[PDB]
Amino acid sequence: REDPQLLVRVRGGQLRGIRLKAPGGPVSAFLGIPFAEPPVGSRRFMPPEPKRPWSGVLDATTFQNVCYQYVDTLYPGFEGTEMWNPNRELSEDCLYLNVWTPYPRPASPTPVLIWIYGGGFYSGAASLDVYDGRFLAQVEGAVLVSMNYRVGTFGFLALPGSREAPGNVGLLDQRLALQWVQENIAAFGGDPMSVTLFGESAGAASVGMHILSLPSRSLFHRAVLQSGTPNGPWATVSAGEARRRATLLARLVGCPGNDTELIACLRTRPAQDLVDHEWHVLPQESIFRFSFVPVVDGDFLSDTPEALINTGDFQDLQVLVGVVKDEGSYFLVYGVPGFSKDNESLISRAQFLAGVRIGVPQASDLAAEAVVLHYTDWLHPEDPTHLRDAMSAVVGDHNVVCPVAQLAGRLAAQGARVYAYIFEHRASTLTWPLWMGVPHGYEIEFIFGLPLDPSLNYTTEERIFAQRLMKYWTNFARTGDPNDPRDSKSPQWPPYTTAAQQYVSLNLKPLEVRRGLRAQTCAFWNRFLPKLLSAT
Amino acid sequence: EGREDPQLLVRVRGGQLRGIRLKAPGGPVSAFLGIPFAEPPVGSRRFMPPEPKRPWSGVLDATTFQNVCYQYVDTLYPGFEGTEMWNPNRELSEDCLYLNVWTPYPRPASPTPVLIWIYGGGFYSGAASLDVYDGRFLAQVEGAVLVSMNYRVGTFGFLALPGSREAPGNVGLLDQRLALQWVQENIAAFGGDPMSVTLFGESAGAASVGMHILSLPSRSLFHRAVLQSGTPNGPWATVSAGEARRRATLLARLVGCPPNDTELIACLRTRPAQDLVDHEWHVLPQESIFRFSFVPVVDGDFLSDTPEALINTGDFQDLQVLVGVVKDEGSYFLVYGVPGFSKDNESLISRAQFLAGVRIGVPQASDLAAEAVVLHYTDWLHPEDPTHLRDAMSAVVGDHNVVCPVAQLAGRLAAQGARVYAYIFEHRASTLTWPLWMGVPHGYEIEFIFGLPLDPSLNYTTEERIFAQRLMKYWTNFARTGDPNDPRDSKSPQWPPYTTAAQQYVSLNLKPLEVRRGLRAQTCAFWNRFLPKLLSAT
Ligand SMILES: *[C@@H]1O[C@H](CO[C@@H]2O[C@@H](C)[C@@H](O)[C@@H](O)[C@@H]2O)[C@@H](O[C@@H]2O[C@H](CO)[C@@H](O)[C@H](O)[C@H]2NC(C)=O)[C@H](O)[C@H]1NC(C)=O
Ligand SMILES: [N-]=[N+]=NCCNc1c2c(nc3ccccc13)CCCC2
Ligand SMILES: [N-]=[N+]=NCCNc1c2c(nc3ccccc13)CCCC2
Ligand SMILES: *[C@@H]1O[C@H](CO)[C@@H](O)[C@H](O)[C@H]1NC(C)=O
Ligand SMILES: *[C@@H]1O[C@H](CO)[C@@H](O)[C@H](O)[C@H]1NC(C)=O
Ligand SMILES: *[C@@H]1O[C@H](CO)[C@@H](O)[C@H](O)[C@H]1NC(C)=O
Ligand SMILES: [Cl-]
Repeated sequence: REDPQLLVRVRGGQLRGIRLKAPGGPVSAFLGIPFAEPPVGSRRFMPPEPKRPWSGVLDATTFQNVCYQYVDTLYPGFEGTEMWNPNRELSEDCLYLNVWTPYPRPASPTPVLIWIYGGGFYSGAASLDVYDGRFLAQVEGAVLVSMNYRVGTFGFLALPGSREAPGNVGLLDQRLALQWVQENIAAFGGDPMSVTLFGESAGAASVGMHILSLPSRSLFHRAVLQSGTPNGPWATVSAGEARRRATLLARLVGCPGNDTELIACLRTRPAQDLVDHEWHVLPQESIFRFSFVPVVDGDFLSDTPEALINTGDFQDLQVLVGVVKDEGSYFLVYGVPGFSKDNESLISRAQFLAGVRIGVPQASDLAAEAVVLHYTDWLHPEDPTHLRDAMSAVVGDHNVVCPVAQLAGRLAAQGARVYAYIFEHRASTLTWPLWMGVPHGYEIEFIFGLPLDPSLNYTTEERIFAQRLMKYWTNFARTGDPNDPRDSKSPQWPPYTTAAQQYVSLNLKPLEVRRGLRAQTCAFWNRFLPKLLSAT
Repeated sequence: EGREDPQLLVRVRGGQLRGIRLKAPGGPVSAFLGIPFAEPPVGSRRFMPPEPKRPWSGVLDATTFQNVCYQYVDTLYPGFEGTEMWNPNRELSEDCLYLNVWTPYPRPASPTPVLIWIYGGGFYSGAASLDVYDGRFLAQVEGAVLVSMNYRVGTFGFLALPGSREAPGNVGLLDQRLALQWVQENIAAFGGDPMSVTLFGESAGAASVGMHILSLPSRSLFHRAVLQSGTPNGPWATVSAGEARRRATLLARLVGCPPNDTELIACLRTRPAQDLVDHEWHVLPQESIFRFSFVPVVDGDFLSDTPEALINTGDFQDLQVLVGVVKDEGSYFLVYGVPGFSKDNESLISRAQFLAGVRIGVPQASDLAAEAVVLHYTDWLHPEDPTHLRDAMSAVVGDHNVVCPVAQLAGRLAAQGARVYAYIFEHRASTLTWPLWMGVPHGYEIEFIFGLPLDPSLNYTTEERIFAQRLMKYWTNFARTGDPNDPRDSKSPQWPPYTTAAQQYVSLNLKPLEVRRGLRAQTCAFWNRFLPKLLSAT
């Protein structure tokens, strides 16, 4: 006897989901729904094609394969790195999506939240424990969707102008999943007329690229960009740079000269051979730089995100944007000498100068000197704790905080309704050292509501805090406003404007309104540093 | 002699002098005013180094101030005390090389530490005869022997054709040096100790003090130094030989002296003094503020290298220095040449007026350097706020010309063995006639250090009188011991030495001493470390 709540018919055919247990009650989950033809063989590097219809009842009770990617080996056995590693088998046959809905299915159309994971466009999976949509579905009545999209060479290797490897195919995988939601989410009780995209890091940069790409704009109504932006120094490469990186990668794997022959030879290569050389194509020694990322193709991205955010009309848009307290701290242990998760990472002045060259790899000698002079505390210029913290701030400000301030400002000046935040709470369970503070991605578990599971050992304060964040995010998805039409005791979260520059602190204390998101420092990155590059 | 006050008759190397008994609030003082220390630098002697005054016959009357060195007079605000207190108060003349001595009455029984005052006025103005430089309070209250000299200013003191014999440059600094040599030889006759000489000066006077620290022949003439709101390093105190040559050549063309250095200088010597003064402001390379036409030149003689190079390589182990700044160094300079600024209104300016002001205030800045300044000083939370823009403009001028050259000097001196004490003076005189927005302008600490509030007729508050006494004590304890702290008063907060490690300085105001750290540390790293690199590369 089948559960009729677990039986759904979508355009491709019948699906069978699973009844999952959330702390407050059951939820319906439809996991591993195919949204595209497997992008394998001749389809490697090609745009996704819609999944052909299937016969019978497709089993949607388990997560599907993770898109082929590099697996972190930096610290084996360690939860801090391993919680981000694939938790299902790696395969190029990975274009599946997941749906969580209340149990029983909503009676009236419910706002939809679509999650786009991060992982520097080279990693990630919609199946990670921290992206579990059951708490939002059960507590807030949300319809949550998450898709896998191609990463690394598979999703972003490009030979711009070619038909066989046009670039941005991982973003086209995301778009195809958004199209799938428009066409099929009503069958799950979701409202296709109320779709909110939310993502973190490369997922937030992806959300921003859907805001900037006109064919995606009819597929969603609101957006959340957590610790990532389409503008900035890592999220995109020029066509010339993508071409150089693809050509070098092909040379490294013995390929093959026309694009057709090069791409055909790359298609014969085992997936692990491409992954084995993907990190060898970066132009300089660097951190917070990824080999295969979205390309300014003149197609998905008609111009650079910088040009599109300056000239765009965003009147019809509501956006929630923010950062964590220590955006850059993870990136330091990965490639800056003197940094380690196993010690306090107290560094010398020489190590700070060398770190700035790795952290700002495009910087000339004069630009790197300007960074060092701005971030040095001239009262304590040799203090190792100050230097360690300044190094973390350089990386986080350059890559995330100042591109976010730039984006928030441009969106607000061009008609968008913008809400901004800083997330400052460090999870009690965090296994990374205290010096790393709140690293990138450690807000996600709170927004998804993992502290609501009593077996995960978060504090009572953390459980109450997670409930407050779930409410801000779902109130934003429902209304374009994170404010509750009920709690007059907590201060209101004001929209971010170019005039007042208001943002809120998200921590265990009630919301606090602050003005100017690193205003002086971000004028250095956003206004001065470009001028120092343009004239040199 | 016979019927005169026997306490006022003194002999010096050049001959006999008769001084005057002056009244200070607490009692009498001896003053020997208008003592000639050089041959009048007139006629063929114009632009030439000073020659020592030849001996005179009879008793020279030293009872009144002598002539002020020929200079530009500010007539912008008729009757305004704010400008007029700095204007000449005696006849303008090229015959101006005289000095003044104040001592206790009767003269000290044992050798007393000497304080030598060098006035400021951008190397184009000033006089040792101004009321704010009155040595009688320090002589009476502290028992000090105070000396002040007139030195040539403008073209007369600083016009140079480097390499020429007739106009070698720095002759105004040589006038100061000749007065220091005069003190070494003659001050014992007044009860002064030639083995305990402290130089103190403000603004161009402080820059002059710094140049005596950096010029070896002056080093044997003093033991300690006070630099108030001025330094030898920085953007206004010196010019290169090439720049001095360009300015002198242009001035000569402007007065009808055309093209050989001998002929040019000989023609400049035939010109009336007022003709040179009338054209001296026309030779500046750009529209600017805090820039003076005729200043010390890096000649390879008085200054063997640039002050920047000499402060970086110098050994200052044997030296004790007191250095500091006022709260609003740049505010006066804005009313003089920045559009939108006035002493008669609040001077609330627009962003456009701030950018134009930065070009005038940092005249050497390229487009990129000027934008770095604007971006650093803008409050990005209120980028168009007129009060912040007005205050940022004042801070740009003050930091670039005084605060950051002072921090640079204090750091180099301390790292190279000197004992340094640093301060910020934050008290605005209750009597001040400049508007409140101008805060504490440059030079408005001088009247407190000289002890003018001790005179009940000047209308300072009781707190100001107590504050002046405290400052007079810091300055004279520094002159006596190389330490401004009183050893028999450990109850009062101590003034710690400035070091590269702790960067400690004190606030001088009506409240007891407060110790602060980092003299505008972040902002001065911008001016002292970044901006030179922005010039050196682009
Ligand atoms: C403050 O005054 C200045 C100077 O103006 C003069 O002095 C005034 C007190 C009054 O007597 C005026 O009639 C005088 O002209 C003003 O600065 C000028 O502003 C204009 C327009 O912005 C500009 O084109 C000029 O170059 C400026 N001139 C100078 C000498 O600065 C200023 O506008 C006044 N500010 C305020 C807030 O009223
Ligand atoms: N860039 N890349 N990062 C991959 C490393 N894995 C991590 C991810 C995130 N946060 C991390 C924090 C610490 C360590 C690894 C992390 C957030 C987005 C998902 C990927
Ligand atoms: N530079 N120059 N300034 C000449 C104008 N006179 C003034 C002086 C000083 N302070 C002033 C403050 C306000 C107005 C004129 C001033 C201190 C040094 C002596 C000269
Ligand atoms: C921290 O650990 C790394 C490990 O390679 C080491 O290089 C660094 O010197 C250590 N720092 C301290 C302060 O011990
Ligand atoms: C929670 O703590 C208990 C020990 O009290 C431990 O057995 C359990 O595994 C912890 N849970 C997690 C998710 O770490
Ligand atoms: C001092 O105050 C009196 C009024 O009590 C006034 O007439 C005089 O002009 C003032 N003098 C000074 C120097 O301010
Ligand atoms: Cl780069």
